[PDB]
Amino acid sequence: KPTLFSAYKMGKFNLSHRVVLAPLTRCRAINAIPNEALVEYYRQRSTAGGFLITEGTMISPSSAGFPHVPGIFTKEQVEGWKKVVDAAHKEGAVIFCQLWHVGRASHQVYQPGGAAPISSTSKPISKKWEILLPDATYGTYPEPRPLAANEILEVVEDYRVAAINAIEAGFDGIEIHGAHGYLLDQFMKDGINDRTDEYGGSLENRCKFILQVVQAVSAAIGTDRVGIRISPAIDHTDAMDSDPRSLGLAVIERLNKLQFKLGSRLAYLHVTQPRYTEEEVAQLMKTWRGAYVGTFICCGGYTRELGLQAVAQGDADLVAFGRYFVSNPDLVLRLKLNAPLNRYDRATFYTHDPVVGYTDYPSLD
Ligand SMILES: NC(=O)C1=CN([C@@H]2O[C@H](COP(=O)(O)OP(=O)(O)OC[C@H]3O[C@@H](n4cnc5c(N)ncnc54)[C@H](OP(=O)(O)O)[C@@H]3O)[C@@H](O)[C@H]2O)CCC1
Ligand SMILES: Cc1cc2nc3c(=O)[nH]c(=O)nc-3n(C[C@H](O)[C@H](O)[C@H](O)COP(=O)(O)O)c2cc1C
Repeated sequence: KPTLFSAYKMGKFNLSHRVVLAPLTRCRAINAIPNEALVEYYRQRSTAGGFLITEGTMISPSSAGFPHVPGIFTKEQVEGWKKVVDAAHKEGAVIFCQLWHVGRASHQVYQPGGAAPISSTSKPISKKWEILLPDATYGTYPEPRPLAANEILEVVEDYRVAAINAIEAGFDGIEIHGAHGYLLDQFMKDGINDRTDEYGGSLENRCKFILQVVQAVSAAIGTDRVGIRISPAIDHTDAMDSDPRSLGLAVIERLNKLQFKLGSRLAYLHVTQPRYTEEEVAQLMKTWRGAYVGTFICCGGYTRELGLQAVAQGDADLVAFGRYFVSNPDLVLRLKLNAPLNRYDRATFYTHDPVVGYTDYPSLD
């Protein structure tokens, strides 16, 4: 009988419990190289048969939209990741690298040559949102440059290469970051995508880019090593869709069709709970899970009780935790014990110290 703490076969991989480390950007990978701080951070959070998803990891120089986030497009970066992955595996973890391109959610200071960030559109994120800059001030999101069709294929290739590099580093698989208003979401969401070509308009056209990515990374490393993350019901950085239910089902129908065509299942579908800044929200997530053929990871506001309930009721197979994992390196143990959870200090979510607010939250002895 499925519970939050029971084993699960995630296709190729065996898990011993259903508690997942959600992907969390933390900005400790100085100059984009995974380092000793990241090794300790993921090692602290590793459990035997526990699934870990890394922080968003750059697939290219133009991918950058936060300071000191890791990449996986150079040999130096891959060598850094090897040390992280080896340590996690020594603890018996299964670990996926999240492949991340921010699209228009960037700034000239992050872009090679100070070029404009790339996107589906020329429309910037509106001024009511600001971007954290490398000098600890907040700046304005600039006007992005809309990709030409040939250029989109180049980014698909960047994803493909990043997936190969992740496997070279020893990762068990990768997660495609298709959520939270970043590049792939800038194509999916009709509040952003104003294109009139083959990548704009219909749900078919809007889902084209992310499906090309899923197809490319699956070709590179296998369907069973690929997860995909989406967030159809949000408004973060103006990433709204007029019909989140249908958008989510459109992605899911295409994932299902691809699985049927290729003859195998993706590792999982990962969806974050609707959020704009409640029971319809609950039902939406159940509708999406019900439609997807395969493993479903839920995330967003889950607690010990909500997580137990999600797995017991069949609403999800795995439950991811973000903010609680920041402050509770041994979150799985704490959940198993119903121990109090350490409060997290949001002030150090995105600072760059390898210890302070990163690896110095205590575990239980
Ligand atoms: N994909 C990526 O690379 C990352 C996407 N992330 C997502 O972007 C959005 C904005 O992130 P943020 O860190 O700038 O702000 P946020 O997490 O939304 O928190 C802002 C305020 O909302 C509050 N809030 C009340 N409900 C909640 C709730 N369900 N969840 C996240 N906060 C909440 C939250 O309370 P806490 O400090 O977490 O207790 C805080 O007061 C979030 O949806 C986040 O999940 C952040 C950065 C990079
Ligand atoms: C500091 C911080 C960094 C995050 N980084 C990522 C990220 O790199 N990729 C991603 O898909 N989501 C990211 N998220 C969203 C989280 O994965 C997660 O969905 C969110 O924290 C909600 O789950 P929770 O209620 O358990 O915190 C981040 C969230 C926070 C607070």
